Amino acid sequence: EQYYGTGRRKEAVARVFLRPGNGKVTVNGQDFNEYFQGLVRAVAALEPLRAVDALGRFDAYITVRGGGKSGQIDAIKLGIARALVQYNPDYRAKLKPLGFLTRDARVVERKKYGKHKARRAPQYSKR
Amino acid sequence: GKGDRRTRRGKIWRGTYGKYRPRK
Amino acid sequence: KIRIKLRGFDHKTLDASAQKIVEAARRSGAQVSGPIPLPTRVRRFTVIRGPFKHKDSREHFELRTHNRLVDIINPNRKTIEQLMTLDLPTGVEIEIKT
Amino acid sequence: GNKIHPIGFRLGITRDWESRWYAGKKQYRHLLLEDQRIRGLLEKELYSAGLARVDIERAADNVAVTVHVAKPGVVIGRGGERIRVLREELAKLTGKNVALNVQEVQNPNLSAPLVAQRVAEQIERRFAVRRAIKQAVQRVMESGAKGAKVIVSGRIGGAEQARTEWAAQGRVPLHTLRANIDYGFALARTTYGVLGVKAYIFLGEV
Amino acid sequence: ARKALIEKAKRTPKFKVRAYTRCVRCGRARSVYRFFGLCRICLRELAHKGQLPGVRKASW
Amino acid sequence: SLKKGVFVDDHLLEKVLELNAKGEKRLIKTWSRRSTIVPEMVGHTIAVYNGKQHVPVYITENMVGHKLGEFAPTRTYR
RNA sequence: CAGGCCUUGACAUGCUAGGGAACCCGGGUGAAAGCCUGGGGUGCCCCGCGAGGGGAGCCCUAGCACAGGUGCUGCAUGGCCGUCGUCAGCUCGUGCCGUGAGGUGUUGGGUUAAGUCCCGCAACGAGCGCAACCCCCGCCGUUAGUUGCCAGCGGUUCGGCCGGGCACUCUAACGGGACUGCCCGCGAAAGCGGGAGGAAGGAGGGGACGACGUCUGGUCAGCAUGGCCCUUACGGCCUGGGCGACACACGUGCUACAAUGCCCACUACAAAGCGAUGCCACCCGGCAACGGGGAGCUAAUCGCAAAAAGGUGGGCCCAGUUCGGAUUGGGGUCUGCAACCCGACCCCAUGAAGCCGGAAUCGCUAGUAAUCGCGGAUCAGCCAUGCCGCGGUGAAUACG
Ligand SMILES: [Mg+2]
Ligand SMILES: [Mg+2]
Ligand SMILES: [Mg+2]
Ligand SMILES: [Mg+2]
Ligand SMILES: [Mg+2]
Ligand SMILES: [Mg+2]
Ligand SMILES: [Mg+2]
Ligand SMILES: [Mg+2]
Ligand SMILES: [Mg+2]
Ligand SMILES: [Mg+2]
Ligand SMILES: [Mg+2]
Ligand SMILES: [Mg+2]
Ligand SMILES: [Mg+2]
Ligand SMILES: [Mg+2]
Ligand SMILES: [Mg+2]
Ligand SMILES: [Mg+2]
Ligand SMILES: [Mg+2]
Ligand SMILES: [Mg+2]
Ligand SMILES: [Mg+2]
Ligand SMILES: [Mg+2]
Ligand SMILES: [Mg+2]
Ligand SMILES: [Mg+2]
Ligand SMILES: [Mg+2]
Ligand SMILES: [Mg+2]
Ligand SMILES: [Mg+2]
Ligand SMILES: [Mg+2]
Ligand SMILES: [Mg+2]
Ligand SMILES: [Mg+2]
Ligand SMILES: [Mg+2]
Ligand SMILES: [Mg+2]
Ligand SMILES: [Mg+2]
Ligand SMILES: [Mg+2]
Ligand SMILES: [Mg+2]
Ligand SMILES: [Mg+2]
Ligand SMILES: [Mg+2]
Ligand SMILES: [Mg+2]
Ligand SMILES: [Zn+2]
Repeated sequence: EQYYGTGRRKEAVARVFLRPGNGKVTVNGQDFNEYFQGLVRAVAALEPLRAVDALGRFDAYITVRGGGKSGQIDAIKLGIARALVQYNPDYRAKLKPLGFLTRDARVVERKKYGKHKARRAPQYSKR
Repeated sequence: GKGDRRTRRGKIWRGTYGKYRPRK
Repeated sequence: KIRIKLRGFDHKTLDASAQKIVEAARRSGAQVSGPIPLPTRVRRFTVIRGPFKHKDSREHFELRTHNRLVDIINPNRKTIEQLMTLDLPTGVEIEIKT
Repeated sequence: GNKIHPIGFRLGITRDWESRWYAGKKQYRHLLLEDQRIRGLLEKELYSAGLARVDIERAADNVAVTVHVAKPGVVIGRGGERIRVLREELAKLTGKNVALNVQEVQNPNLSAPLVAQRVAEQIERRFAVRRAIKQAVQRVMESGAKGAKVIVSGRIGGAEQARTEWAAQGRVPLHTLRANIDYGFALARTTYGVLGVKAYIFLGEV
Repeated sequence: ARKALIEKAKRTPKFKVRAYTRCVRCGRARSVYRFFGLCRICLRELAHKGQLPGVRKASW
Repeated sequence: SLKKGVFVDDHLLEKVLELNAKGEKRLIKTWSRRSTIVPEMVGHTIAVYNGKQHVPVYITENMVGHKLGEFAPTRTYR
């Protein structure tokens, strides 16, 4: 019945659900290709299914919260993987080989005092 | 630009609200 | 029905003092909702180390205000004796409602 | 000039707040001022006892006021007629029902805040400073310990040229947290200026 | 003139406008806090001793 | 900018109104460079203070919604 | 700074003296400060019918002793901060060499971010530093569930709203994990390069942490403090001015010179904080700033609130323009006794220099730079484009 994976990527938590059937995709109450209209990176989150090859099979029901639309697309791209990895003891041959598993620890770092932007150091006179 | 009061941006940058950026 | 708050500072104590109010709240009758740790409000403030002019290398501190909630389902005259008279907060603070 | 304060540093772990209680934004600046003027008075009329700390706790109207000392002989009084007058004082300003616990010092030669005062005294008393240190240090090892470091500021000996007196023995991992090092500082008001004393008592490891 | 001030500050009879702050410990008018009641100088000082409840060398 | 009041200090009108009595002389000093000019107060040259002395400034309708301060120069070398 | 005033003083301590003594309400003159003045009469200790008389605090006058000074000295000082630099260093005890200053240790061989480790050696050990002990983001897990969800069946006025549920998410408290223990390659070792499993390797990536000493560094104006200097003023109050001056030069900044753009309507995705005469929903008034009403909140359970860039479609058409908003005129609003000097917003009208900047010169190695919006402190208000934080989008390049 339900197939879930914890979608999380840079202050973005996505809830992935996979129901066999058509292929319809939903997020926080909207059609995938509608909630992400404009973002040419949208069709990237579904890329995991496109290599398992098994797209026309899971009516995925997601709900991502927190972060940025793109960040969300990342959280999702991990859920769609973490979710279906569960219901396929053999589908491990992709989440490890085709690097689809990493929280991307890559995240914004604290702004140190005396550095306009956590690193960009102020100007300089000397004279 | 962020410097024109009579503009959405300008008003925003200034942190204010008004005829060019009302409260809904 | 009766609600109880738990602020304070050292989450090392507050945790215990709260936890106590359950192992002792069950013995007094009605069941209770396990010590629920709600979010922490924080007080951060920066200061310029030097007492003069050195806007850099300054130094800021924190003041973690831990909060903690727990609640009894049914108000037994039993529990009352305990809670009301078992006032044992070293540096804790508790508010009660309904 | 750098080096952090081994207290505020250790603060989190090892050493706990010398004043521990709680209060909201409404009133906190008050229970601090209070907690302050309290210690303010205690450090005064009680020095002759050499107190090396003043914990303080609360809840509501109640106050710990716990005073650690090395020479209680003057804390309580003759049979008990000193402390009696102190509770009065603490109350004479504290519109609260402040209590007043007290303890002793299993060894003053392991109480930095004292080693300092002891030294701070000697200088103020024209003693020879090098010795007063080379000596005050040993006195801390002789009485069982693992770390002792004393430091005196400039003006040693009325020298128009302010120097600095160093002196320590054993180990003192000022950067190491599992240190439990007692840090103490004392003044000195010599007619020819002012002195400062640092006391480092590295005690139990881990 | 920093003595007469601390007192002058305490008094308040005139227009609430002029009612201004000032460090509790040291007679300092600049960089005070609506909390602590201390000045940056003072605060950090007490802070290091521990006489400032729940206050801890921040870390994140 | 005052749209309900006129913040024009009282020891002025007070001394201006009593002077309004049949209208006599005029020499009148003050430190209210902070108050406003009142209509009909023309002919009443009011020396205003600036921190140094009192500028013997005449006053006429041309100038009204102004402050006696605008009329007093605070700094030197204008 | 100018002007008008006050002296044991705006504040500490102690003592002497007849009066009155706690306290509360005014008035006159004045710019205020200040000076001058007019009104009820008191629980206390106690002889005492009572009147009244003695009198302990506190207060008012007088006088005495003293206060006070951001006045000088940071080369008289404490404290604390800045710098070489988190750089790999600096030293000590004993032995030994040397007339001695001083060596040796700590020179040499390999390695490392490292005085990191190893092996050598008249050295044998040690201390302060390095590292580690500490917190955070990370993987997973247990306890706890008024954040959360058709997640499962559910009733539902069609919003997690109600019943109800800890599975998610989350909040916050305690744990496992990673130790060169595996395999191959080189070696005397330490240990280097390669590879798998793993969320993560060989310190995993950021914080906190900054040795002996150096700059006669900084600060007597935060504070402390020795010496010096002032006392009807080098002290104190007050109203007004000033620190906001402007022919000029520099530092750091912000907005720009535009179509990878600007404008306008609509529609989304944050994090982190904050709130009692405080943040304001929601109404009505106004083009608006804002103003009359008024719900909720002791605040994971109401508000600040809208994220912006983005996405949609609509308008400009390469023009100093619908680029850019300086300047100034007119009309207003809010805090405050008070916006002339000198506040911040608003609206109309003005639309300045600027079409990418000489010689020079700065920052940054990845969630960084660049770019967009947000919170907070201080604080009535604010000159904040500053600072300290948060998150969104998200690169180029590193032969050497
Ligand atoms: Mg960013
Ligand atoms: Mg600089
Ligand atoms: Mg424009
Ligand atoms: Mg002398
Ligand atoms: Mg003066
Ligand atoms: Mg003010
Ligand atoms: Mg006096
Ligand atoms: Mg100094
Ligand atoms: Mg000098
Ligand atoms: Mg030797
Ligand atoms: Mg010899
Ligand atoms: Mg030697
Ligand atoms: Mg070493
Ligand atoms: Mg080998
Ligand atoms: Mg680390
Ligand atoms: Mg110098
Ligand atoms: Mg001073
Ligand atoms: Mg003035
Ligand atoms: Mg001014
Ligand atoms: Mg200035
Ligand atoms: Mg100006
Ligand atoms: Mg929305
Ligand atoms: Mg924030
Ligand atoms: Mg929050
Ligand atoms: Mg309406
Ligand atoms: Mg109102
Ligand atoms: Mg209202
Ligand atoms: Mg303008
Ligand atoms: Mg350019
Ligand atoms: Mg060029
Ligand atoms: Mg050149
Ligand atoms: Mg770099
Ligand atoms: Mg801001
Ligand atoms: Mg403000
Ligand atoms: Mg301005
Ligand atoms: Mg600034
Ligand atoms: Zn202070």
